[PDB]
Amino acid sequence: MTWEEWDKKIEELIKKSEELIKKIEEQIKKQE
Amino acid sequence: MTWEEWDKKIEELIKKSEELIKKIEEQIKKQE
Amino acid sequence: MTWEEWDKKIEELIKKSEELIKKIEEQIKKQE
Amino acid sequence: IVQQQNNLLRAIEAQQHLLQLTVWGIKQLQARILAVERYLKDQ
Amino acid sequence: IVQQQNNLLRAIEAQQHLLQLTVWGIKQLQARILAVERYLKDQ
Amino acid sequence: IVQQQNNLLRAIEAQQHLLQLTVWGIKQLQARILAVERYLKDQ
Repeated sequence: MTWEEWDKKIEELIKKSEELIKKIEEQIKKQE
Repeated sequence: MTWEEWDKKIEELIKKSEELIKKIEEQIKKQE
Repeated sequence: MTWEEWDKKIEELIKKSEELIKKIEEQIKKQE
Repeated sequence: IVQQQNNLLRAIEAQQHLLQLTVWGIKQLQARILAVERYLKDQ
Repeated sequence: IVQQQNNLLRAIEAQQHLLQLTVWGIKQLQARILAVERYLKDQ
Repeated sequence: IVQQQNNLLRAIEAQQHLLQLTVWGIKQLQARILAVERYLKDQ
């Protein structure tokens, strides 16, 4: 594995993780 | 960013994470 | 702490984390 | 129990910030070892 | 609310892959600093 | 479904320990590269 491949996989997983946190945080506000 | 700033942010986030785990673990015992 | 001890603790925690993800993912499929 | 999920989320948000900080450190160390490896090679 | 847990799980799965990638990097850096430390010693 | 949250929590607790171990390693590597950087400078 190459460090630039590492940089690519890290960035994608972080973005995905952030979008999932937004999803959850909104489905709570739809109730609470 | 400075490595001592890094040490400070890491330690605060770990403590906060630990206190949140205690919170959750108790709200389960109040039922189960 | 020794780096080989580090390798041992990391691997155990990853395996445990993976088995817990499988547990949760199945208890959802039992419903949804 | 919706109170629970709001707390499960808060723990995940805290670990999300811890991960970004570890990634920062790994990138810094990788650049520093590379500069050392290149130095020894140039000598 | 079962929709919620399926999303709480998806965030945990994403962080599980991030952790494995950080572990990979730490192992790589540890091997590279060790090779440098040994080089300076052999000289 | 409370059984679910107890399992969601157990996964988070496991990842909390993984993070503390990665932080340990990053601190070790940072100290080792610093000692090397200082060595090359003193020479």
